[PDB]
Amino acid sequence: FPGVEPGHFGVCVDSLTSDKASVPIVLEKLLEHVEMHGLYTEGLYRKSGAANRTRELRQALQTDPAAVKLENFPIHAITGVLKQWLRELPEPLMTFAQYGDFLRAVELPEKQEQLAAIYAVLEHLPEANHNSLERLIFHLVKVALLEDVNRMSPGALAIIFAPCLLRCPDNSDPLTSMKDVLKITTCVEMLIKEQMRKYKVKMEEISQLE
Repeated sequence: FPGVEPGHFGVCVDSLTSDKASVPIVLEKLLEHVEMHGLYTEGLYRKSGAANRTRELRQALQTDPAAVKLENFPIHAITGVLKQWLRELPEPLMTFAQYGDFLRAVELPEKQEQLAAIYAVLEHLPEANHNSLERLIFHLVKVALLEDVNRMSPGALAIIFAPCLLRCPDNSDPLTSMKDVLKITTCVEMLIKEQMRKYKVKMEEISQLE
């Protein structure tokens, strides 16, 4: 594809990272804006923005995501494009190959070994995928902390983001997709909750003088 830039939507996450940017610019740009302006918004990532404005925003972020003044766009169109960015990745952020590994983790009998197994799978994620997921989960932790205001629990966020992060391969048995959605949602919920739990713990250390 000579002379044309690949854009930022629909391209592999690794091609959007480098030595100067461990996280894709569009991902950071979107998440940081929501953190700086939108964490108080009721139904954040739940409500949907206008289709046209969301489309316009994706268009603008395609050519050059840096120059995009996100303040000129509605908050639910920004959250819409974010989820759309995740869904348009050539491979889901938590990969096709490790999809079954995540299922097997949550199929374990007890919570502790479930958590440990989940984090064991995270360690094997490709570098770009781990960097992006890391940034995203931290963002969702920030959102969930303001659940009393934005009404977005870790469970709600999990339901929204799990299918964006984990997709069963097209060559899987569609008779088991029934339980799989519950399983991938549980996986993401446990991840957000444990990261938030550790957040709250270290936060009580942060908030002291000496």
